[PDB]
Amino acid sequence: KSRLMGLEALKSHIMAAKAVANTMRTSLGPNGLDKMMVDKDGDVTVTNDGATILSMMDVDHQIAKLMVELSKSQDDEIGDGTTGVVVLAGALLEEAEQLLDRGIHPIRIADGYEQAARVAIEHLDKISDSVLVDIKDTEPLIQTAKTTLGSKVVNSCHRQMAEIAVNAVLTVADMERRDVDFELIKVEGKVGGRLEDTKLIKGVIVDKDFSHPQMPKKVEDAKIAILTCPFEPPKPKTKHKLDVTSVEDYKALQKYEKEKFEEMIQQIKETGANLAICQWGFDDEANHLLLQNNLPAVRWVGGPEIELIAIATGGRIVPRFSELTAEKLGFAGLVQEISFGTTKDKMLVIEQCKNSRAVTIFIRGGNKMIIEEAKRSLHDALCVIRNLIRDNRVVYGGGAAEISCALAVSQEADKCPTLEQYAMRAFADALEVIPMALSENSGMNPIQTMTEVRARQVKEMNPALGIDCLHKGTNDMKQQHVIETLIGKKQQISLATQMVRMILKIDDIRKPGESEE
Amino acid sequence: AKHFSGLEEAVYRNIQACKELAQTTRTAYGPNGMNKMVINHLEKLFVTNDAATILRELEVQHPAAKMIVMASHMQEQEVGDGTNFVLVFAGALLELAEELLRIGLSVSEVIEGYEIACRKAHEILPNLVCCSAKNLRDIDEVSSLLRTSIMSKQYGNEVFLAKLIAQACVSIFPDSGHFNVDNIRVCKILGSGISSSSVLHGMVFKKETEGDVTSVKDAKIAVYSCPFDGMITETKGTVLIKTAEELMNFSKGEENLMDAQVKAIADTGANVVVTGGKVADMALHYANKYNIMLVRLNSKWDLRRLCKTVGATALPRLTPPVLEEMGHCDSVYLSEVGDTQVVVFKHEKEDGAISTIVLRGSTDNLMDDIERAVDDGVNTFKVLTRDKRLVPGGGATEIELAKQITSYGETCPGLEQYAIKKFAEAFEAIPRALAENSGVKANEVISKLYAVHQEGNKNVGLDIEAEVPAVKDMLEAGILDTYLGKYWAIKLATNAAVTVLRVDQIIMA
Amino acid sequence: TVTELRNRHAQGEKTAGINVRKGGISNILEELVVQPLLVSVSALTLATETVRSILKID
Amino acid sequence: GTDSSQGIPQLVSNISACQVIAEAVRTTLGPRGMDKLIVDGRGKATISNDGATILKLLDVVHPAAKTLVDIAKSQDAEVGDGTTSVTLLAAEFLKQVKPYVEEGLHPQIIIRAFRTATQLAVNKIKEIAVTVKKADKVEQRKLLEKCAMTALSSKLISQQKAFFAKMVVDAVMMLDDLLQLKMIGIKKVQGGALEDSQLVAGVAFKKTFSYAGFEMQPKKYHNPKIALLNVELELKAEKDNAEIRVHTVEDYQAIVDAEWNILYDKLEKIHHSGAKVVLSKLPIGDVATQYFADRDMFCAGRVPEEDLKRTMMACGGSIQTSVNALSADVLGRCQVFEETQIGGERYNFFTGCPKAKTCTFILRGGAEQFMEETERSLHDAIMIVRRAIKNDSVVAGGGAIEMELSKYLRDYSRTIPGKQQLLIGAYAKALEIIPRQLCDNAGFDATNILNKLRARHAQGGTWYGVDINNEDIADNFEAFVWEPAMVRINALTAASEAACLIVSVDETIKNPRS
Repeated sequence: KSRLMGLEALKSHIMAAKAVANTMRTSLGPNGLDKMMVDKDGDVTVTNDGATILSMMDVDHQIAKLMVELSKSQDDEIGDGTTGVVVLAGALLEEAEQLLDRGIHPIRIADGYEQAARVAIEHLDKISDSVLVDIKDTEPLIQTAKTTLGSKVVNSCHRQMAEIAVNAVLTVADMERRDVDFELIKVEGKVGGRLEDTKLIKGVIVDKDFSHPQMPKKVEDAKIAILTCPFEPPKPKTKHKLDVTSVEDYKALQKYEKEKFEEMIQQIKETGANLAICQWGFDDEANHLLLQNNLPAVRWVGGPEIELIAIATGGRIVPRFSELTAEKLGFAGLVQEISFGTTKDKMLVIEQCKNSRAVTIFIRGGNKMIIEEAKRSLHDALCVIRNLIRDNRVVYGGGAAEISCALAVSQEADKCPTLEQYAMRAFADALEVIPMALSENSGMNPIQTMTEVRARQVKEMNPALGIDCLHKGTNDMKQQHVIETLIGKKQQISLATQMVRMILKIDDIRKPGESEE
Repeated sequence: AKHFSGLEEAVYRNIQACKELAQTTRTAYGPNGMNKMVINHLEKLFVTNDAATILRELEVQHPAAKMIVMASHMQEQEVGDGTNFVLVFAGALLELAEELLRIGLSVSEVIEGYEIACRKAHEILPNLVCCSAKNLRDIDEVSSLLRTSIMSKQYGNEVFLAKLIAQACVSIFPDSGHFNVDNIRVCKILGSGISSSSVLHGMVFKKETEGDVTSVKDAKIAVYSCPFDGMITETKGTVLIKTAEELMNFSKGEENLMDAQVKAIADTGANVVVTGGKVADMALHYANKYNIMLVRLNSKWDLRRLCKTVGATALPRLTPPVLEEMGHCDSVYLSEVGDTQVVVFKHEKEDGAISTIVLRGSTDNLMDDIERAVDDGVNTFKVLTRDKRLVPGGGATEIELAKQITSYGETCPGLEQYAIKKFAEAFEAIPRALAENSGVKANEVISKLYAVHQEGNKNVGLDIEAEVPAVKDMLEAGILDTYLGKYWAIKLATNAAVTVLRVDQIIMA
Repeated sequence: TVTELRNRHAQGEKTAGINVRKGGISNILEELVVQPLLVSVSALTLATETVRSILKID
Repeated sequence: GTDSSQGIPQLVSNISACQVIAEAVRTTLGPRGMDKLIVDGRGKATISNDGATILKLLDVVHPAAKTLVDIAKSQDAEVGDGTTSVTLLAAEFLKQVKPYVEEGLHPQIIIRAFRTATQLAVNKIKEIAVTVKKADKVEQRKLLEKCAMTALSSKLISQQKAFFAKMVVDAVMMLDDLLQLKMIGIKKVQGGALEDSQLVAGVAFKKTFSYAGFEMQPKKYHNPKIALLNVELELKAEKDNAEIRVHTVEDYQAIVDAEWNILYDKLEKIHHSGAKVVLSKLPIGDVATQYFADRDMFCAGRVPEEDLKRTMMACGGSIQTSVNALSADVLGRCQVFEETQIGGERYNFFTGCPKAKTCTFILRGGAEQFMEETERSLHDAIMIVRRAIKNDSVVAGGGAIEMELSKYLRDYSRTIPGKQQLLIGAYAKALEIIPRQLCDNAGFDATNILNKLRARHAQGGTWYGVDINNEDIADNFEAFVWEPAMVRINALTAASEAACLIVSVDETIKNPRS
């Protein structure tokens, strides 16, 4: 193997970092552009969100992967900011190289970059500081939602998606809990729908339907028998199997399994139920007994999936048929199969007018790509809105905020005596990378766009005026309603510095080559 | 081999070997030893400071060297300091002998002159009998004599190692008239300091000891490599662990099986079972209850050491011992050895021929360096047992042989006149080896020894008095040699040297 | 050296400069090092003009 | 086939090899120092700031490079701090030797010149060592608090540290009885608080598996019975070999319900030995978790092996490979179980532990990348303060002592030599690189900081060293930069043995030829 140190170490780091940064910058913001990429599987995957791009690519060098991990934590915490964090990171490394050839050591760069980002978080704290009750939040929240949904491409008739999301963060969450609720949130997508229909499911959906249409399409409030019992083959982990031969053993078996299935239906119905959810579903044979002792049932529920339905409804468990009682039965308001807007979408809902401790956000779209795109718009949208329900502190994106901060950092950069001063000013140009890269997306030259925004930040010292981010020929960020959470941008700025600071610190590299994954 | 032409093997191959030999005994010989790194096929760091060991480990590709290898190995058995000598005397004589050839001296005319000189050298050696001491009842006398041997083989704690080797070798037989080569066996146990090494007598099993004691005087042993997993040949040797149903009856059943085994040895005579085979979980339980010792996990080395002393014989079958498979030791007991718990037997009146010095070092690296000092020192005790003639310290022997051999050129002439002279220089190769260690001029070292004119006293050892020159008395310092050491070395050295010098091209297609 | 003099100029203004004794950072107010005003005006205005021609040059 | 090379070309091969391996651990240790990233094949990447870790994973082919393994490991085991320094020093002695050996002027009195320096060098450190337990306090926890602050500021933070430093004091006393590098472990969370830490006196487990209940499943016990299992729960349980078939007639639904009874038995054996709280190394099954919620009992799967080993020492208990317990040194008990969410990630806390010789820090950094170094700061704190209790003699940190030894060996270099001057001076020069490098990679003037300190030593003093918080001159005994005296002493002997060994060798025999 080879020992890479110093210049060898930092040269490699720019080469790896940039490759990721270039795709992200050309997919940045609501003026952002779709990237149609092919795998070696003959398939085609159409992406735009920064996280899916990181999952897709396995480009050389460790530095690629370190950005991948970083983005994943942030999808849960903030949501969006996935494109933004990585493009800002590569800007730091381009500037560091400019200062590195001048003769500046990377530890100088490292401390001054960390110190500059603290100037910027203080600037961004000024813009809002409001925390308001949940009802009042709902109009600002919907305006934020447009933007976020817009940065996964298209946002026209996507106003349902925003209005269902305010309900979705409220139910699962408290106002000052200060914890995550996206493991309580189930995202669901099914092909054949529309992007113009978005529904809020205050229970849970199983993709399964009734065993017969002849069985009733309504079931009472509560009385759900949660079961692990077979009415079809359960596929046993036992071993050597044997089959029936001839007419006589065939007949004996058939009458046996029919006899046992009728006894089972009766004991469920006696302890009080009108919905059987059974792990191992229903056979053609089993249908006959179940209509005859009349009890709606769902055929098949996954092994783990049965747990997820229990916690969500708050219902009280019954593990198995061996464990039947009338003191423990699950919760419902109604059990009915729902046709959303088409008969191509058939999900069967166990919906709650009782306790709900999870929310299923059911979004539809007519084809595979359309649901993919819609799920990722909506989850990220939900997450940014959860930061804002708690504390409704809002800043206007589009790079306006960054320009103001760039002015603030650049001044504060030079008023310290230490050798960091040069780093700190490069930090100010590095914040500017984001309206510069937005411009590439807009259809505008990178350079003059930033300096138009800048004059307007010399006046106010607040983002609410800027340039185009939807494209409509306005010079406003408050008549465009381009809005991101305050914690969210603050998060892209602090995370990116924290990460790149490890990368400047490490110049001790054992690779044979220059990169290994 | 490969084909050769023009009598290349004599001019060419002889000088290639000379060098290959050089500097692996031209600095690890005399009063400070020096480490050399050897990596073996199972790679690990191995430090050598001994002539015989480094050659066993090397693969000799030169056929010229291979003769010289064999004579070093005789000298390893016989002296353990005449082994360092074979190389340096021999290599030097060929380098000088090559010069003579050019002038026109015939290969055999020179060989005549080396042989009359060697017989002559041997006549001088009773003039290099300076004082005689020999107490083999005294640890005090023995340690000074070994002291120059172990010095060459270590860079470590010279003084402390000298007391441990002396303590073992005297104490085992202080009335013997001959000693053995495998009279001391090493036991190499991990941990502690180098100067935390100690002396025990008899067999030590360095591998795990279990069972539970039951005797300290009845030390009968029966030796097996045969496991106790379920291998017994009196009945069937098959196990049943491939079925879950059976395996359970078998685990419970292993208890009773193990009781049958343990009794089977003992009744016919055992108290400590020597087991190179393996002792199961259930097996380990039945011996603890029953209270018979186990010395578990014994490698082939551990079992062989044991067999050779007692005459107990191992089989891969388990059946009650006959008498030829039964041994006895004077005692056994369980006490820590260097501060690690092991079994220690005693032999010093049963048959002796096995004492144990525990070689300690928190890494195996520190141990090898002291393994060389003791193992060579075994055979140096065997010289002092046979004779009392005491030969001055290293390199002080060498000058006088050179001075009286120069006289031997003048009084004899012939065409042997030249050969005798280079025989003289060739004994000076040994203190030139010390001058090359000291890194000062060869010539100046040689100048002092002739100027004071003392013959059996003065040499330049390895000191910080060897850096800015001085000379010192190596007759009186606790640095002594023995007669036979040098008598053997020279004889086999001249054996080796002359016979490589005869060689001529390998004839093949 | 040039990072530190910037910070001295930012706070104080008329402070430290490169001093021939020290080799480094000490006031030039304590050891007068003067240049005429035209000698510095010349360095800058001529320099810009040359850089102007080259940029304009095809 | 055997490769054997001698003389000077082997002597220069050996020395050179050593230097390449050192570059790795040279620039490191500090907030202004470096970290090390070694990939030695795909998915074999670690971040470290301990010299020992990298070097084991690194390939070696030279005997000079192999020598360094044994030096780094014995340092790391004992202190856990200053590991990089020994390997740096081991290599450094050789660097300054390199023009003499090329020339062919090479006594083996040269290695013996080193052994003499090592002796004078060590006497000084003890002599200037001032026992801190006597010298200061009487309560001696506030004494320990000061070491903690500076130690937290030698890997990262210089302001959050004052809060973090009292926690370390408490942990250090519970822990001190022998240094553990695996019962001082720190758990990661972010997103419900940022830059705050809590001391937990017991254990924690990151991994728990249960989705069939949470609010309906109890998770607060005041006398838990902890089953420390490694077994798996399954959907239905496999039966033992031979017989049982599915269908012929009767067997169709029969067999199915039996499987359910065995699964139930394995669960019931767990419960009736002693279970209210279950940790199990391998997954808890689907119907299994449902069962546990049904009976009103907490359960947790996906536990790592390591975490279970921490908990047992706290309990006095042990791991069970069995499904029952017949002893209370094999079952575990505590006097508090609670499950509380910090950062919105489930932590199984056991506290009030009988023994409580384990600690858990639940640490919130600002980023995941940020946490990695902040964890290292707390870890550096625990090791070093502990090693202060054990070797109550403590000298000034900062590489302050070394500049005085360079100077001490320079004074003797003048007095001693008949040729020794080159070699004793080599030993002295070698010492100064170790603080000088930390200035240099940092990008401040190493000549300007060290040489100024040597100067102040001359008027009087010995503890004027480099504060690496900003890499400039400072008093590092009045700034309370402290590391024990023994650390340095161990470093010097071991380092000088490595160097000596290499120079002795002028022949390397590779017997496999490979």
